[PDB]
Amino acid sequence: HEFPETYGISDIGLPPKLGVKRAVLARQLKGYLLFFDQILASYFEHLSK
Amino acid sequence: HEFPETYGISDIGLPPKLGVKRAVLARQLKGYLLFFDQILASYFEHLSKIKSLLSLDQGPSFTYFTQAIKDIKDVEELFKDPTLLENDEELTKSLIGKLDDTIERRNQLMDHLIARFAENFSSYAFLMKFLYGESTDEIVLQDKQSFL
Amino acid sequence: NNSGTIETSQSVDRVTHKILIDGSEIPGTYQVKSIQVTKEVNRIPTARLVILDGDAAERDFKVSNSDHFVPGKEIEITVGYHSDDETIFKGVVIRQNLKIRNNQSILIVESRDMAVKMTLRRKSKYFYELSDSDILEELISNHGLEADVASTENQHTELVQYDVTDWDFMMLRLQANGLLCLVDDGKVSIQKPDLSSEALETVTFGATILEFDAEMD
Amino acid sequence: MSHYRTVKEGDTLPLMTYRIYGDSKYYLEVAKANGLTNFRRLKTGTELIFPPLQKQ
Amino acid sequence: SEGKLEKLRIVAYKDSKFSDEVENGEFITLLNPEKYKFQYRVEQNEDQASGTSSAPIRFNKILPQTLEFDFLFDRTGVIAGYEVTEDGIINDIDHFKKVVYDYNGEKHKPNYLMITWGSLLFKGYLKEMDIEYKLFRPDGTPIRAMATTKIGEFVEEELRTAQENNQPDMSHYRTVKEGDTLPLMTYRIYGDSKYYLEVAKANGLTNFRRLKTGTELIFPPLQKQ
Amino acid sequence: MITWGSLLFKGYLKEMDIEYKLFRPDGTPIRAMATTKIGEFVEEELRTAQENNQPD
Amino acid sequence: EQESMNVHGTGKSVNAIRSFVGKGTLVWGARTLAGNDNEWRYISVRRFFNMAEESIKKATEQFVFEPNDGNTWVRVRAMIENFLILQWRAGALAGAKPEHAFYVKVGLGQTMTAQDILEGNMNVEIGLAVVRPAEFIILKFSHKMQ
Amino acid sequence: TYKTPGVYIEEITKFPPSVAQVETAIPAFIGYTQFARTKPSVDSDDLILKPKRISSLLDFTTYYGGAQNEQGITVKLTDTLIEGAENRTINVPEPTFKSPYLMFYSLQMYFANGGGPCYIVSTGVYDDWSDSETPPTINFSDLESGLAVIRKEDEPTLLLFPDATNLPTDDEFYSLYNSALMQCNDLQDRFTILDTYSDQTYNDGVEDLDPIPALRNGINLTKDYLKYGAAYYPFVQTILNYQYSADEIVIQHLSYNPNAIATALDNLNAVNGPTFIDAILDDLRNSVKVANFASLVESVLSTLNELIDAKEEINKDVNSAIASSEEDNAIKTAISDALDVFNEDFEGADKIESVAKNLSDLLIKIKQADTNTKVENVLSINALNFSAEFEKLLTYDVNTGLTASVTLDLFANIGTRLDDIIAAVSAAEPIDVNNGKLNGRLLSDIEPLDNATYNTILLEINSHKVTLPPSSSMAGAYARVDNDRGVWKSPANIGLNYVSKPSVTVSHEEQESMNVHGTGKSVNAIRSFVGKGTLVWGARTLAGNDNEWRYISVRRFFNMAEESIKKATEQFVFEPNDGNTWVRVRAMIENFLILQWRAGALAGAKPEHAFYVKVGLGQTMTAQDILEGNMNVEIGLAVVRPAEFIILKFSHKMQ
Amino acid sequence: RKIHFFPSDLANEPLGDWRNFFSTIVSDKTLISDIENLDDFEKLRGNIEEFLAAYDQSGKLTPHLTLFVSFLKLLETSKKRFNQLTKRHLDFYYQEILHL
Amino acid sequence: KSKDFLGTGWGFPPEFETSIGQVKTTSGVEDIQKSLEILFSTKIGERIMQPTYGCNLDELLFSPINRTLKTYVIELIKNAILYHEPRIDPEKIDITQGNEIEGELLIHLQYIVRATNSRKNMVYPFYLEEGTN
Amino acid sequence: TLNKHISIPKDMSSKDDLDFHFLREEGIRYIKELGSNFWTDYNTHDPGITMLEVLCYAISDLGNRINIPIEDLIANEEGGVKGQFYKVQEILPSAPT
Repeated sequence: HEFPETYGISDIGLPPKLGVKRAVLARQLKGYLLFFDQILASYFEHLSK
Repeated sequence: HEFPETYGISDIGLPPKLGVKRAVLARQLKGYLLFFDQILASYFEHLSKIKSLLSLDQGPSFTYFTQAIKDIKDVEELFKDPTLLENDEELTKSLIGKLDDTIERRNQLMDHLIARFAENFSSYAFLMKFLYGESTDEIVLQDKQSFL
Repeated sequence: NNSGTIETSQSVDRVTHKILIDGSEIPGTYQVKSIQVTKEVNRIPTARLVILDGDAAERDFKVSNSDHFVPGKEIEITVGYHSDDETIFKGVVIRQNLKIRNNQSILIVESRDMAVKMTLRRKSKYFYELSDSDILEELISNHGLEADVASTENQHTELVQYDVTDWDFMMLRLQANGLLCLVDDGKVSIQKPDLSSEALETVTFGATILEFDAEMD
Repeated sequence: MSHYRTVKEGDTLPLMTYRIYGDSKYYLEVAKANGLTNFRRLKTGTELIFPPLQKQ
Repeated sequence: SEGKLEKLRIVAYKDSKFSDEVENGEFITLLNPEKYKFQYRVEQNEDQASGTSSAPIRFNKILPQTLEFDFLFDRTGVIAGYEVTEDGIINDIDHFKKVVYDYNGEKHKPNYLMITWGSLLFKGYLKEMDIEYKLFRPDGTPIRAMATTKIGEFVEEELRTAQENNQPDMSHYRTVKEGDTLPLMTYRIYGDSKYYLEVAKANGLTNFRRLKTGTELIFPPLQKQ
Repeated sequence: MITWGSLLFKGYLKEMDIEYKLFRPDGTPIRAMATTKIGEFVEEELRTAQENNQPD
Repeated sequence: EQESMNVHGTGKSVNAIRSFVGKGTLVWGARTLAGNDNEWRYISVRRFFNMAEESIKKATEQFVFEPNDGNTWVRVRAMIENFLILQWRAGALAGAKPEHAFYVKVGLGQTMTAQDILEGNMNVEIGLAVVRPAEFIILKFSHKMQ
Repeated sequence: TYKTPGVYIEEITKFPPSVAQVETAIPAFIGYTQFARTKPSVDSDDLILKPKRISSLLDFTTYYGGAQNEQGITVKLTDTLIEGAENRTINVPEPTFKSPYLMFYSLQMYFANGGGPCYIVSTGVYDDWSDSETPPTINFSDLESGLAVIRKEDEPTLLLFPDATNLPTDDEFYSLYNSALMQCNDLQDRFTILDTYSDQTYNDGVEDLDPIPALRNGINLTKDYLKYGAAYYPFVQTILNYQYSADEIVIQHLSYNPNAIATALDNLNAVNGPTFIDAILDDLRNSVKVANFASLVESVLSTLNELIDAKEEINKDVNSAIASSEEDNAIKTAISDALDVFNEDFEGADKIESVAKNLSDLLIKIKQADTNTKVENVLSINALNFSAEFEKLLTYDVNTGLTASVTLDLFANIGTRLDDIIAAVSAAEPIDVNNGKLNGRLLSDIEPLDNATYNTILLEINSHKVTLPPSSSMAGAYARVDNDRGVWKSPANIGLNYVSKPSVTVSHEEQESMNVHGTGKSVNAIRSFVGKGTLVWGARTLAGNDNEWRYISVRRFFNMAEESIKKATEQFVFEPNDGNTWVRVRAMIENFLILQWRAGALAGAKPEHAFYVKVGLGQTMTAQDILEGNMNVEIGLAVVRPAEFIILKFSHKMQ
Repeated sequence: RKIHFFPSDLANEPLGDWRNFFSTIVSDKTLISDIENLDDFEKLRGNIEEFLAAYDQSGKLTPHLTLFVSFLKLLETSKKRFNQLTKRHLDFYYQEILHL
Repeated sequence: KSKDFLGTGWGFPPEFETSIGQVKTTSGVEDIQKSLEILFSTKIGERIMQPTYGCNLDELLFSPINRTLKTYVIELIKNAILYHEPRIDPEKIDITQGNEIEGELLIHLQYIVRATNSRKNMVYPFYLEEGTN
Repeated sequence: TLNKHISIPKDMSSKDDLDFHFLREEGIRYIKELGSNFWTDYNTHDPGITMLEVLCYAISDLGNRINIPIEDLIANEEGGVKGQFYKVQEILPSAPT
């Protein structure tokens, strides 16, 4: 949620006129970024315990 | 008398067009402020009695004093019983009353004045008890005044 | 004070002053062009007055001829805004100077505080079982001056003053002990630096400063 | 310099001191120089003096 | 009273708050000026180094203002509404000078002036004046004169700081709207984005990366010395 | 910022004169003339980007 | 007490003399003994009319023995209008332009008939709008958040 | 009315509006108000169907009034023990039942967003709730009446209905808007602003419907009507508070130790005694003559007033016992019945309260009787009611020196009835396990008893904000644009005031179907942008695919230009129909249009490319038209259209 | 208890007194149930002193008492001046009347 | 509790309650509105050690209404606010005559409440470090 | 027990996990040491650098919660410390011997 709309990984999505390929690439980036989020989420979770 | 006209507690009153509620609130304020005036009036009153308190002819029966306040527009309505405002002695008994421990305070004043002549009446404290009971306190103060 | 200004009792629209000599005001016919007063740690306070005078058509100087600005007289200077005056300087008149130029003629009068008495004669003396602050009080009282001197812990068994003035001897001995000398309106005060007291006011670059100079080394 | 005024109805002592000296704080020195005890109520025919401030 | 021709007035005052009038200190003209003129000046600092194509400009000061106008005095007898006087314009000019020029021994200075005509209201001091005498009666009584005037502007120092409401030194509050972030709001208030963790600690925020859109925050000032 | 057609200028005011010419009978002005002088402002980060200074 | 001096069922108003703090004794109020009247409640209105009427009356004396016809009627009108236009410029009369401040009407079929010409009468009608004072000030405050 | 010269400060004043001017953004608002009266201080409502011009909220408030107090506010408190210490939780939820009357709130938004003078038509005035869960409803035919009324006014240019979304069905909602679009076409000078029915999937009683698809099916008119309006979506959350009265809010209390009954019972034990009512009951049971009499009346009156106050205190505590006795409803009934009987001595059944009231009125009259006659001082007792009212307390006390012959009396039945109340209340002491001291009491009542809790509750109540349809804010925004740039400038990319956020977030995938759609029924979007806040995005009409009428600004420009020309030509209506008139009509129209061209409304390098006017026989008219009395004028116009899209391209070369 | 109190909803009619405005000073209401008839104030004075200590520099008094108590504290400087009269009187007699 | 520098104080026409032994107080915007009522209800010399507090609007009683007057009225109001009410900025002063006969002048003052704390605002936990003595 | 005036420090420098600029510089230093053969463009339009700055921001958030005082971090929903500590009334007293 910290990235710009241009990247296409936010809640409002990406405009249809930009085509499928760009929408697919946005999906690939979301996958990559989950490697960083799952680790951070663990540390916050550890405080709760 | 030190406040502005806007407050409504001065001699010229408050204009009718402002309504009853504002006139009522002015009365509430007058009531509150009397708690400050009655105390100040007492201190001024106490200066007027210095001559009596230290008199060689005859001292007063009270050691604390008060005054009626009459430069306020409705004191006849503010007080539950206006009778007291006609006599400062009754007002004193009602407002200060017992707080004035007159027997002990009157003796301290008399003893000081007697001491100024290098005299001493300590023995009356017990010698009079072989003659009188509780009534000695009045008798002794009378005798000390006569001595001076 | 965060007001953004300098607090004065009155508007700064009109500056007033008075000059008193031997207890009373100099007559309002004399025109005083300029007044300067200075004070500083370990020095004797001074002041200067510039008075317009002299007339080529008469061949004389009337103010100079008066008995107001004669060496030896006592002078007092007060200043403030809209006649709210306060005393700035007290002392004695010492010098009188005249200056003439093609289109100018003035009188300049100089004065100093009473402490000046301590700078005129070289002396010689033996001191005995005294602390430095007992010595400092003695040197000052010898000239009829008022004093307020911080005490010291040490006591000498003998000390020698030789062929020096009282002012100079006092300065040497006082520094050796970490003290500063403050002279003000006839009183000599000797104290350690006080960095703990409350500030008198705030002076700000973007609001009240006219000029500024500073150095770090 | 010295000054005198006559008291008119509506005058108070701290307001008159402000117009003569520039400050309201001198009202107890004006009352002592005139022998006034009840200065919070002035009577409307009284002539007062206003002495100057001392210089040294 | 739209149809009334208003005439220019000048009143003299004793204090810098303009509340205590000089007695008999009001002048009213008999003929209005044709026009009047204002002047405004702002000064900047323009030092630059050699080899450069532009200078770094810094605001320095706002200089005082200036008003100018001209007057005509005439008692010849052709202007409707007025009478011919035995002494001409002698008392008109003497009353005008007593208001705007003469030294007042009560305040050790000339008078404070307020100038009012219609929409105009100006406070200040006289700087300059020229009076030229034009027509005379055979015994030497003047009946016409022309005057040029220049007025400076006066502001009391307590009123200058109230008009320059000078505000990293004071306290501030805002309400959170949707679309706000904490480092962008910190930049607009302090000039730097780096204070966002001190703003969040002063408000008790733990999840500051998502703000809820009804919250009122405080922004404390920076510490001095 | 001053914009009219092709013109675009950034800076600050240096000088101004305003002269009042016509009035209604009650003293309301209805005509005036103003003369103005504007200086030029460049921020220092933009000066070095416009002077693309390039043996180094 | 003061409210009953200014407004009263009989219209017989009384003006008050009062002491104010820091000012001294002032005159407070300026109404006539017909204080509820729509036209004559103010002193200044009644005094203005007495003045204006006397001045016009004197100005018209020069036409007393003139012929009663159009060549006189026109001269009387011009003169009265000149007096009134000066009073308007001076601030006595109300109105943005003269058409709203005053009027003068003279003429046969307007103010006169055949019988008046025969009797020797001349009828002049004049109307005037006048300025009245402010007595009360009413304030109101409202706010918005920055 | 003022009598003494001076400076007065007043909270409420009337203002002198006076000068009208021609403007293009003038809405009419049709809906319900608190009242509708010409005169600020009369009881009659007489402005309901009389359209009135309002300049600000300051005028609205003096003829129509404010908002209705909400009846749906609930406050709940819970007491629990932590390690022995008490801990109180305060819960104030969002109301589910809200008043349906929104005109007041809508006007606040209109003015906040830059609106000017407007017209108000009331369709009636506010009515009452039936219960805390039953709000009043809106009758469709009231809005139709108001529309028929505004039809006859010439000045209004925009049509809005502040309470349309509270109609019972969507079918009624759509019918109302189709009517408005038809009226706009009949008159040729108005534009309609439309809202959706709801921002949430709503149920029609049969099926769950999506709001944008539902509005599109609802408005089933053709292009000739669709070109006269536009719709906006979603609703917006504002910063306005709800109106309420603290006295009307009841507080629920739950606690670990039940002390509600115990409190009520202790207060009643104090009640049933000599220091509360026996002393009252024992005491209760010619200018000089008037003064003496009047004193005696006042003494009785004062005594009666104390007895009346006593009744009110009893009801206040007994009711908390009833409210708290959740279990064993048999006891709730026993308590309630005992109280209901007690009250009969004070209420209409035998009204002690009216005796006290009547004695007061009679007492004033006898004191004032002295103003003019000895007769009044007789009539007030025997023609009027002093004899009659004292009898209602004791029927014939006068029968003996000691009150006697009390064939009837209003006094002291209180003793037995208080005993019955206490006994019933005491039955609840072992029944009530969960209610605290304040349970069943009013919010205002607690203020003396507790203050920390009271202030906390008020802060929580005021955290709830008002939500509104967007149309009233748009009317405000239209006014701003018309003044800043002109009627030919598009309303889009303008920020809204007093808006925290859109009710819902609309994604790009969704937004494309709002702007371009097979039906042409475009919807403009309200969106939040980072660092900017809420903006209006898009400005198309309900005929959004049309080649001429897809933009709002184009349609509004024409309505304006046509009205102005129409007025200019009225001066020629009864002129001869010949060449000397035809030429004058042309010159005038051309002068109007050349000004619009210089202003930037019309397109074209020079007038020959911007507009034309043709008038003449053989051009626009024939011999038959001259005979009939017709005149035909033909006008063409080239207009300016907005940019919606920006396309960038980059290319490079090597140095 | 000697001063009437006027409620804001009555046309200047009295209803009760000012008793409830000082009820927060005394921690045990027993001692003031008949205060106007007391001849022994030792118990009452004791509770009042506890009150004064408890709220000294607490920041917790209602504003009408805050003024009353601040006023009473300011008056202590008057007591100091007033009680020096006995010395001034004695010195006057020995030095100005008897000239010693 | 963000808006704590506007402060809390006594209501102007102080009212005393009997349901609790307290005097009513005001805060925030309510407090500002009562401050304005006080200022324009008092004359310049009426306060004892505050000889310059209040306004001079009474100078204009019994005078005709014109452009010169209106200009003077506006000046009087603006200066009184600059000296005595630090929490607001005036927005507009509208001066009109609503009566042909009755001697009435109607003045409507509109103003904006400040979001930042003034250097002249004596509110207890703030002036100590952000304002004057 | 009076309220004090509240302000914020001006020396925003700690050289630890709460210092954004410090973290950003260390990030870039590590990148050069490990991957400068392939990734050399460190300008602000670079997606790589953009991701680094986002992560640095997230780290500061974590560090800030770790510093929350113990009284809150181990608090119970209902208050108290029942399962965390034994109180002095319970753990200090001794049976009488």
